[PDB]
Amino acid sequence: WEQYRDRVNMLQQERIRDSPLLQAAKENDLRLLKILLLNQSCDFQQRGAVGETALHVAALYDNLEAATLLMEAAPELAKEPALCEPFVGQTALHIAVMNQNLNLVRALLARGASVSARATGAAFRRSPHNLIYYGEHPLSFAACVGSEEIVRLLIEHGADIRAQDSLGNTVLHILILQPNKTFACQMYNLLLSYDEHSDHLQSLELVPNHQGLTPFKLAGVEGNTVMFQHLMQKRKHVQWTCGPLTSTLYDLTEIDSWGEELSFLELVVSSKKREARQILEQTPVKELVSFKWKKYGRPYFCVLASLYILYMICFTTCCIYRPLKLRAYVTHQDNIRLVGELVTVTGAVIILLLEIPDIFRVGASRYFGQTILGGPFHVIIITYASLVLLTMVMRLTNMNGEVVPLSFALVLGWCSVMYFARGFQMLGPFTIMIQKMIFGDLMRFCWLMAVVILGFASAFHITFQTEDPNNLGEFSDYPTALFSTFELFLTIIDGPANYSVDLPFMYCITYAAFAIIATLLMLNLFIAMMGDTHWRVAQERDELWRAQVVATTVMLERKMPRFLWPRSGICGYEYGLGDRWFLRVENHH
Amino acid sequence: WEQYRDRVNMLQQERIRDSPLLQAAKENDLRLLKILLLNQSCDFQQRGAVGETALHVAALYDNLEAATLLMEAAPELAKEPALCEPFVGQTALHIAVMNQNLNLVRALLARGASVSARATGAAFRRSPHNLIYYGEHPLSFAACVGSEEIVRLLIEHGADIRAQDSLGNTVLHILILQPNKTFACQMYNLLLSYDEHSDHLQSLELVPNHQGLTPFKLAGVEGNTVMFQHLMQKRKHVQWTCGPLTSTLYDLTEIDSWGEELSFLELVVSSKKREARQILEQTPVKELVSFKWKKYGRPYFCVLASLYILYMICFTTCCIYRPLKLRAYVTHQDNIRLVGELVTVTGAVIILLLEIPDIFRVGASRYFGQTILGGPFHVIIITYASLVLLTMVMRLTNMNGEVVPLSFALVLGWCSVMYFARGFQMLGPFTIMIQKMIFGDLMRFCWLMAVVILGFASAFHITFQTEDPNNLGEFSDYPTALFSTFELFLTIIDGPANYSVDLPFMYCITYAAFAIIATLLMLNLFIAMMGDTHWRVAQERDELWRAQVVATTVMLERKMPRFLWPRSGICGYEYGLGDRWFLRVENHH
Ligand SMILES: Clc1ccc(CO[C@@H](Cn2ccnc2)c2ccc(Cl)cc2Cl)cc1
Ligand SMILES: Clc1ccc(CO[C@@H](Cn2ccnc2)c2ccc(Cl)cc2Cl)cc1
Repeated sequence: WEQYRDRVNMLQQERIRDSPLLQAAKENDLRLLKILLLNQSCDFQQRGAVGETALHVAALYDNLEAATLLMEAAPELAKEPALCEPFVGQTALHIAVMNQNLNLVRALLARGASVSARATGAAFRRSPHNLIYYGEHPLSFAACVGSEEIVRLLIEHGADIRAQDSLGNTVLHILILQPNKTFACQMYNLLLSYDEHSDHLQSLELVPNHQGLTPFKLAGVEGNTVMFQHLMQKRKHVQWTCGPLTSTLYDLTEIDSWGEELSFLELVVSSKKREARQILEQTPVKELVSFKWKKYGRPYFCVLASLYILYMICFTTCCIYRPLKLRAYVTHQDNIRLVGELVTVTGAVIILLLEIPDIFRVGASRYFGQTILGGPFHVIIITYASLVLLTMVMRLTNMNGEVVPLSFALVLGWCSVMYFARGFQMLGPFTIMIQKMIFGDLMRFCWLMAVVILGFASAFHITFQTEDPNNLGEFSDYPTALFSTFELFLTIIDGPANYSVDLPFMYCITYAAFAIIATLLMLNLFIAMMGDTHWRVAQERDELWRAQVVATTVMLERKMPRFLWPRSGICGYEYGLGDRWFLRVENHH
Repeated sequence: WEQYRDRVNMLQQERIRDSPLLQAAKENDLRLLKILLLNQSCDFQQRGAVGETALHVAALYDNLEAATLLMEAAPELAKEPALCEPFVGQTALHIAVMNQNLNLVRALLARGASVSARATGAAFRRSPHNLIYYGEHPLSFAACVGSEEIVRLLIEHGADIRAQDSLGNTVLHILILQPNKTFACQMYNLLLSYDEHSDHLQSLELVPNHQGLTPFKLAGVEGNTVMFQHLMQKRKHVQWTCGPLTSTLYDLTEIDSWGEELSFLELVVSSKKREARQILEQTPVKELVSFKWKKYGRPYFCVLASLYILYMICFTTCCIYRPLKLRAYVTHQDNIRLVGELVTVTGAVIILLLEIPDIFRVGASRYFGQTILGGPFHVIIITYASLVLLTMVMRLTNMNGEVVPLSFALVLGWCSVMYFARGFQMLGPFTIMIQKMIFGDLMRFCWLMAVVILGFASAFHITFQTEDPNNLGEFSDYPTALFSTFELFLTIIDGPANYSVDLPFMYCITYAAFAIIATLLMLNLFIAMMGDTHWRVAQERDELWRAQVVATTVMLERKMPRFLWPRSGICGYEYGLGDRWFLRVENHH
């Protein structure tokens, strides 16, 4: 409802026009402005629908002569907030900081000011239908514009740093949502120099938000990479540099696991934003995960695939015997016939026993089953789990059949094995493009192919009913006619033909008209097919391939036993360095 | 095991931290550094796990004030090598040459030095898990950094040139592995000016390595082409230049054959490195091999192809008669029936008689059967040789049949003729792309097409077994069902259909679901097919085409008789120039 906000904006700009006693500061009046304030007691009594006063329009643009003489009439006129609903609690300076007019700040500070007044306006929250998000306190509004010395001023009158908004946002992590670099790189250093000077206890960069998240990792998953670059020079310590060779060490007390089950490895694959895929760019991450996948990833990722592919060939093989009397069992083959599914019942309970907790860890299917990188393949994993139970609902009431839902389930079940097809030296990006464009361009012609075939079917059905179903027998009745022309569009079976004394009149030219559409429309599927790989997604299938490896190793580390996983790097102990657990990669120029 | 090297590196950097009596040179201490050396006899006794002493950290970066006063305490402290296993035998200056600090070399040379101490460190050999390879002697370490005058210094104290390492590497050919050009172009001249001054006898550029190879050809097959450019100006001699026309002569006493069976023509097609294909770039090679292929190559490359294509049509034709009694031979047709394979037995012994010596010339199949440019086609040449022998194992025990291995062999045998399909005016790069991408992208869908068809087959088999095999008869049993759906995916034969009183329920919608996968997945093979030729290998199929010609002429020259091959160029004799055998190409500006 942006037009609901647009209801109240133009009310003020001619309400100041209506009453002729207050708007003269907006249009730089001097001589008549010095007349109206002394003859009447009408200085403070002018309030708009917002709660508007004479200083906010004087700081709309800088009215230097307007804010000069009104302190003689009312010096307390600045310290009143606004009262309307979209601008609840917002005062005089709150517009006079984003103007970056340093000649304006000498007046209203020494003549009565209060920096602790926060700005709780309704147009100030983070929202998709609101453009800017600049924070709560005017220190944050000074930090957003990127001015170096006016932010010098308000600190020198007892400014607080640790104050947040109603949704827990401090002064620091509002920089990483804003895309500019050239002012956020320099302002970060001298503002972090003005700490408590007892910095490790009640740390200002370790205090969580209202969600409870350490504000450095917001920059990690929203991926403004220059902060991820710039904080790594505070942790750097050189060891030896010899010519074009140098050494470096890697501190990863935050890049770890068991951090109260809120590590960023859980959450870098959780974002739905497109820039966030390339956070694997710099050396603290990429050579770490490349060692973690080479040392423990590949020699364990294949053995469960082996024990799965021999699981399902056994369940496939044992189900080629189950119809036995459809056209009470004690024989010799009945023992292996029994254990063939007595294995798969305790093998089929585990596929829900391991796949319900990651469902209620997320909380909803709307944040589980949409990710391309996490994998939409779970929709067949969940329906493989129910068939076995259903297979058992038949043997309490003894209904006939119940191998036809098995027929409809076993193919999809067998198709499930290709989710571990990504872990090889190859074959990864081949299965990514198909899942990328089933949703993309297979959807198009499936809404146009069903709508074109049934008119063909009705035109074919209305003609051959004047003759017998014995001479041709292909187009008999309504259900098989649409099926016959639907599969006849795909040039699978040859068109029907007979040569006798009976011959239909209309069928030939409409068959040619069907062929003149089947010779180009099925091939116009191929051009919408082809237009994606050439320029559209040619770069997409490799970065997703190098992101599924960190996805599957973070998903696999949090389920397997501790015995199979130590943490990488070096020990650090026997050396008086503390519990910091460094790491080396070697760089060359 | 790079982490095994990483076990011992950080031990030193805080062991110097632990003992407070030796590390003060590393952190530029002056006043307290002058105290600890006189009160104790503790100057030489500090040794680390490497064998570390006080001068190596003083030459880590340049500690000018540290290496000033320790010669008053121990001037012999520089001439001790290291003792640990990864740094066996490496002394003080060995780090003080790669710093290129010319103010440092005035101290430790005149106060006791020895340039003959080689550096036998374990991190100094050529290895894939080690980054740099800079040589053995500090002359080579001076040559690698590319400094012009500090290499002036150590020559002036009796430096040797002809010394090598344990694997035979002199000072010269360590330049061609390093990719830089702008310092290797100028340093090569004045260092070659400092020869023995009796240069042709015991020549420094003709001394072989430990493998026994003349070090100029390392630059040929590793292909740093600027050395191949720069040495050709020492052999140049102008004759006449008239306007935009000039003449030049070509000395090829090294570009020849019979050079103790170790010519570079054998070995330019042997490398597995990608830059090495474009060594056909400059005029001593390209116009030479273009004359060798035009004069003798094409009028001889076709006649053996003719005598091969009439060989195998005769062997094909004679084998359409051999089953004679499967549903002792003296007739009139038995004479030509006998000689039809009496020709091919002595024609089939030669295909192994000529193709075992190039096997044990290489030594293993791992360096024979992998080359794309040499040709992986030998795998059918080796299996054509065994069928004939097998055909003869039947006629000692008289077993029934043995025309079915002939059936399985004759097609592949007939497919062998296209290895000489490269020698024409055309048709070369057409057969290169297919062999390039059988290994490339035919491998992908062959691991996904077999895994998808058998679930379809089991779903088709589980339904039709409730009915008779008489009404349809297509899906009868397990072995033919997978075969039937495997060839039915390829839209070769039409799908089965019948119209009677019996009609299956589940088959129609799963047939439509098979068709909705067969209409896009077989075409998603074509996009992985298409993505290679457009930008991926469009440049590859012509340079390989102009490299197979030098491959086949060097392979053909070393097998055919001398009568059919003289060497190209001009004679040189009747003229007092010596046995040098020049060549002319003409150049235009
Ligand atoms: Cl009735 C019927 C059921 C399933 C399929 C084909 O399987 C679908 C599964 N699927 C998708 C949406 N609803 C089920 C599939 C999905 C993803 C990939 Cl990568 C590959 C495949 Cl084969 C065809 C007909
Ligand atoms: Cl059982 C069977 C045997 C052979 C073929 C086809 O021949 C293969 C030979 N080949 C390759 C790997 N093992 C044998 C071939 C290889 C290279 C090229 Cl350029 C062209 C071809 Cl046709 C098909 C089935």
